[PDB]
Amino acid sequence: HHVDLIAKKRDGYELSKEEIDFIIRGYTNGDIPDYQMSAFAMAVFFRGMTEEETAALTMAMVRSGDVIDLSKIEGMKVDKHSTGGVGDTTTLVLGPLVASVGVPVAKMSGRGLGHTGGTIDKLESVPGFHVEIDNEQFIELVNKNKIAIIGQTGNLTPADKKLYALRDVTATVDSIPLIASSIMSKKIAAGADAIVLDVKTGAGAFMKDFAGAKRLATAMVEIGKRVGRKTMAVISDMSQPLGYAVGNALEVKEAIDTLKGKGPEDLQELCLTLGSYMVYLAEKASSLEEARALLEASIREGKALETFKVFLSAQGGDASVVDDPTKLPQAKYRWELEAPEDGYVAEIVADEVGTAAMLLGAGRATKEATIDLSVGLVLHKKVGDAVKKGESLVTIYSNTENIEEVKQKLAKSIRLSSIPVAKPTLIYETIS
Amino acid sequence: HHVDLIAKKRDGYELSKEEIDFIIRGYTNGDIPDYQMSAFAMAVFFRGMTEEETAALTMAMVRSGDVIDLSKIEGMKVDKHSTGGVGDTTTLVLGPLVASVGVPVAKMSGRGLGHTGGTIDKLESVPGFHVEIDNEQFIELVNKNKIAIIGQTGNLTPADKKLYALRDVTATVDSIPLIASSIMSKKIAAGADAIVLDVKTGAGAFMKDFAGAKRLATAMVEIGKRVGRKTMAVISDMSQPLGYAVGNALEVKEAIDTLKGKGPEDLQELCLTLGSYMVYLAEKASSLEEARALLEASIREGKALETFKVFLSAQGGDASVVDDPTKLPQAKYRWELEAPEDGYVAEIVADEVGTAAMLLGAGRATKEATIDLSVGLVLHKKVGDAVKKGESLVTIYSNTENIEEVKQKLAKSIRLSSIPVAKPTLIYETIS
Ligand SMILES: O=c1ccn([C@@H]2O[C@H](CO)[C@@H](O)[C@H]2O)c(=O)[nH]1
Ligand SMILES: O=c1ccn([C@@H]2O[C@H](CO)[C@@H](O)[C@H]2O)c(=O)[nH]1
Repeated sequence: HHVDLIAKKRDGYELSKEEIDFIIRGYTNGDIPDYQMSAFAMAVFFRGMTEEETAALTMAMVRSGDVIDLSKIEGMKVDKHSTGGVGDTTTLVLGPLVASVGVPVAKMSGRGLGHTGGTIDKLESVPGFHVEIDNEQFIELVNKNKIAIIGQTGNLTPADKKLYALRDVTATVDSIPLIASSIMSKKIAAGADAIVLDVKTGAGAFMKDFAGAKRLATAMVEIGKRVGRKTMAVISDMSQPLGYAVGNALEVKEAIDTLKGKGPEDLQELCLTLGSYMVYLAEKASSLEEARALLEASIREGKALETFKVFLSAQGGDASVVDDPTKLPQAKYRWELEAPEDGYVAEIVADEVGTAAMLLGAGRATKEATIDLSVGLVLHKKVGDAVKKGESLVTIYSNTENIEEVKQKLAKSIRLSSIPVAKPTLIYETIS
Repeated sequence: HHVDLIAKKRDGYELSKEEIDFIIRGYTNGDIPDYQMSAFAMAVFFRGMTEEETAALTMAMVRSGDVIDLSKIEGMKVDKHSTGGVGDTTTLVLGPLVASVGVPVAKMSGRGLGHTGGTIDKLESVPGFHVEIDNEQFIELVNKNKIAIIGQTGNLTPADKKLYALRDVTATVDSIPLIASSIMSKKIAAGADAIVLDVKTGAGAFMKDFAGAKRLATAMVEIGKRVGRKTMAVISDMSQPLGYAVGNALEVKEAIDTLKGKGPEDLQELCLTLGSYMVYLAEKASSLEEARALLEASIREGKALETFKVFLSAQGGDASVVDDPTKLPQAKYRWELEAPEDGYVAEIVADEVGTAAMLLGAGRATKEATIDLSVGLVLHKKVGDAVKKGESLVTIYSNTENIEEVKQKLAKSIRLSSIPVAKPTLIYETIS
């Protein structure tokens, strides 16, 4: 009786590969009912899984569906995953950036239900840009330009879709082996040969303390070691929002700034770090140092920006947004939230900035909502900055003037100290 | 969202009475699906419940259905519950025994799926005895004779029926608060004013170590303290089968022996102990010592036996079985299992004797099977007894001669040492 599988995990014993395969296959097909799977997931929450178990679980979820074939795209396929957070524009920058030095970027994604738009929602800020190409045109564009984007249509990791939904309604999301296997299985099924992970830490991150962030990163790197997909993880800071802009059109404008070498310092450093790992793992550089140098040169010489222009134009977008960002959707109203006193920024509560952006309408809440891509916010002070009373802490971009609740949430989220504060560490450590 | 209730328990926090009531009511009615209840039960398995939580859970399960009204039966209603085990004939003896000194025994029970027949299955060994009376005749007989038996028909603790079934298929049976609340809720819903518990310990018991037996007993006594139903628990030994007979007709014959003061010593001592507590709690004696003396006198003077005769006759049975046990169903075959060597009985593996009785057909396996009430076994040596090679260790009563598997299981279950062995302790301790 299937109950034995639950009992075994409950008692702290390691499931075999055969048992993990059996339970995932039966749950996927309906042989194992949801109430047994949820008891099993709670037992995992308390007793965990070994590295061998976690890798077996990852591959059982990969095998539950289809695997995207990228063999006709020349080169190693390296993919990036972040748990993300408020202001994380890295995906918009990293594509053109690494593609400009020869790393093929075969980007597949789907419209999310998150706190901002997904990559597709954001890129659709660009007039004329649309992602409705078939797989052949996708392959062609990647081999020609080294970058393209398509909407995910494959039946990937159906077992993960099902199990993550169940976890979400049974208080079993917060389990390192379940999180690690979910994320990695999705990247492997999408055809990654190698994987770069940005694991966030701090109050704005998925894992709310550094130890947990490190354990998650380690778990995913070990999965990759065992399934033959080299994986490297950077642990980076989300104690405050990244960069300045939170939104859709606003984050595209900031990404354009960053590709020109004049973006926020934190986003620039993060994109250079993640991208150096992507370039090295893709074997388009002989070392991380060489990869970093190539990306700094591509930025300063304008090649990453030209790559972005090629990418936009190839799928219908008006690349002139790079010269004239006013062609992105513009907000009807702008408001300056003034500082109430002199001081130094000691904290920006990332979760609350995210909530403020959501209240303005920058994110999706129902499976399909239409999003006003013009709205959001641009922070002007980050942790460590000096502030004078009356100085603008943030600009609020809205489609109406009825934003008192947004003003109050943002004012409360920006914490000042009367004495100077140090910059937090951005890049904590690399796990490989 | 109901998920919060799961998360709270998962994180180790105490649910309030309101929350326990809400979750039980919603699960009972279907508002809370099985996969959330099973995640909750697994969280309880790991994090447990306080005494207040466990009492709230007990009463929420009582309130989920009907409560039997015994107010027309005069006197305090005291009920007994045992987790039971191989050879436990106490329920057959205790009824007539305590009724003979004025304790009203309003016995309600239903046919079980256990390793022997239930009380009703066993009593139906008596020719003509049937339990098909309505509640009025039941009340009348208890007030006249101080004892009667009826088949449970009330919709009692539907929430417990549902949750125990779920626990059985999710590896969440083995949880002290869940076990304690299940047992006590059933006894409270049946109308007990006071409760005597026989919590077994040892390899033949529900709790497989003494510490756990003691924790379960303590948990149930505390429930009773908080819900206003005085509860006392005896921890007793099931390291070996109780008494000699395992079966149906065979255990009735042994119960008759015990009521005459010539039964097995262990069963006599257990019935005197449990019954003294029942008599005292029913306020039919001023102290446990007086209660014990009254029961010893009732046995030696033949009054408990006459009470059994009244009980049998009042519901159709041929009371002459008390003088002539051959009127109970007789087995077609008897086999003596001889000892293979000289020695001393060091162990009788209770679970395996139970399995042997089941193989002979003494128990039910499908919801409704017809049971041959004649079959089973009579042990002739208990732990501590001296044995000679060739002496009968047990008599096997069967309806065919094809019992090689029974012989082998019983031979392996009776363990001999070459040097003398002490009698185990029968009564470990009383919790109140
Ligand atoms: O079990 C998990 C947890 C997180 N995520 C990823 O992490 C994001 C949240 O940090 C999600 O939207 C998803 O992309 C998963 O895929 N699976
Ligand atoms: O959760 C539980 C566990 C045990 N029991 C009782 O204990 C017996 C097994 O020891 C069962 O048949 C039943 O009567 C319950 O009622 N509920």
